[PDB]
This record gives sequence, C-alpha cells and structure tokens, in this order.
Amino acid sequence: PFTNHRGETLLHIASIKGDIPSVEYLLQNGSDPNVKDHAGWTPLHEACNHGHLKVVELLLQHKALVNTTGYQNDSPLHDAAKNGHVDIVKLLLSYGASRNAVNIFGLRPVDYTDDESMKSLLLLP
Repeated sequence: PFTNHRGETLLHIASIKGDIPSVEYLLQNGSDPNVKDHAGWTPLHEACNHGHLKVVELLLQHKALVNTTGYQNDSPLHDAAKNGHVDIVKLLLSYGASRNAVNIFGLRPVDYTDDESMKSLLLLP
C-alpha cells in the first residue's frame, strides 16, 4: 500500500532497476506482484520494458499475471517486444502470454518490431 506520488511500490522500483536481491527478497516476503502504479504499470510491465530477464522470471514464479493490461492497455509482451528483448518474449510466451493481444490502439506486440528473430516468435511459420 506504501507508494510514492506515482503509485510505485518498492517492488516497482526494484523491477525498473533490475535489482534482483531486492525483487527476490520482497517476493520471498510476500509482496503481491499484481499491483499497478498510477499510470497502470505492474512490476512485470517494468521488468519486461527494461529487459530484466531474471526479474521477469521471479515475478512469474511468484504468480504475476502474464497477460495483465497496463498503461495504454499494453501487455507485458508488448513491452518486451517493443524493446527488442527476445529472451523475455520467449519466457512470457512459455507462461501463456497472449501472442496477439491488443492495446488501446488495436495494435499487437508484433506491430512494434521489424526484427526478424522477434517476428519469428510472434508470427506463425
């Protein structure tokens, strides 16, 4: 419940930073990873956007909802796809991330990449 003026918890902040010891300890001690700041971001959205694979994985192990819509209704998959984080796209998908989820613009994660390696995970062969 303790947040800064932007509604960010310590978990959000550690997830932005990719601070594994912090994320790990908070989650180990019962911090609910299903929590939004004022804008709509979950700690998972933040880790995916900033490329923090291990943090993403910890959040998922601790029951962070893989498909939650955040700011502009972006999924965690949007954030990872957007920012060219192929490893995180694979992980998210392995947890059941919705490949063709749409944000408020009606756009999919694939709509945010020209990368071949990224497109191959998000499209069918």
